[PDB]
Amino acid sequence: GTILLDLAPEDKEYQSVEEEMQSTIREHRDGGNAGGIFNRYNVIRIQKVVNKKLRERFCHRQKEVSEENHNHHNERMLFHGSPFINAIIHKGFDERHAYIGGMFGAGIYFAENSSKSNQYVYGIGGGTGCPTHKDRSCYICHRQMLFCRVTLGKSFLQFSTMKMAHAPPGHHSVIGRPSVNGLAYAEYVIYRGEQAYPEYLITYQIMKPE
Ligand SMILES: Cc1ccc2n1CC(c1ccc(C(C)(C)O)cc1)=NC2=O
Ligand SMILES: [Zn+2]
Repeated sequence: GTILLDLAPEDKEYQSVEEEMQSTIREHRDGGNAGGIFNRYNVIRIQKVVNKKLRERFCHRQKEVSEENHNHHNERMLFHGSPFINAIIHKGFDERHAYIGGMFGAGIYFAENSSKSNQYVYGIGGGTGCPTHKDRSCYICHRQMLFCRVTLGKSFLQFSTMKMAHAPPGHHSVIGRPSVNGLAYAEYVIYRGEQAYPEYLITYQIMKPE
């Protein structure tokens, strides 16, 4: 099944993942309600997720999308937060567990800003926060998020809600782009689980500003 490989803090691969996570934190329009209030994370550990069957399914679909899209699979490294990340690292991404209430319908959603995915680590809108203290801004409990390879192929660009069950005809993903009277941060949506691989598992705490 799945094996987790510990990355060393002195390794450039660990450093690259932490820097993308830290540098993409943003202030969210909800006043921190969903993910808490913070300007930096304390990274506890970063692990590489290794799984032969999951990697084969992801690579097979990536070759298929590349062939359909002028040899451009358009893979992007994106964050994903979910209360079910344990099932994702062992069984892979699955469109059968889509975010039904998402702005683009029943897809699997990713963000280029780590703090946007942090709003979903404890559920939609942050749920009831950490299991132990029921605090969406808990500074004690260790959180987990994924930094994923996501095959986008030909993306359908949108600025506002457009609910759908599957990708638009001729396309492989939907991108919600930021705009003045619209989204603050981008969101990326796929409708097939084999279009994402949970490359890195990050364990962290949000830090209290001071
Ligand atoms: C809209 C958006 C941008 C970035 C993310 N999202 C949603 C989201 C997510 C994950 C899981 C779920 C359930 C259905 C609870 O599994 C719901 C939502 N995770 C994210 O990383
Ligand atoms: Zn807690």
